[PDB]
Amino acid sequence: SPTQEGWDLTDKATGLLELNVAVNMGEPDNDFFQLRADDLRDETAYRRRIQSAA
Amino acid sequence: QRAYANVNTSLADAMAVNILNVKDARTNVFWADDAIRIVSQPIPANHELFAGMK
Repeated sequence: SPTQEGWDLTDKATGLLELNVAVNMGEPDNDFFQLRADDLRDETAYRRRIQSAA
Repeated sequence: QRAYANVNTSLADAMAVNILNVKDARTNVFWADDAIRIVSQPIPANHELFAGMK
């Protein structure tokens, strides 16, 4: 708020002002990979990749 | 090593190589059975990586 001095104060009334801040989002973050079905005979690398992605 | 010898003598400095495909003839094949092996493998497309496909 403003503060004002004196007795008269005539024609010197102020208004109200409240400011704002905006919160937004970003883009999604991804781990994205492709595997052929022959690569899933042993799936250990696939699981370890999931853990690395986390 | 000599226990595995299958030939009387090695290849000399220059002995003629005899070609045995001199005419285009349809082949007759003979073997001792199980000389040919068929190696088969599965395709793990039933893995969770493949979800839209049955």
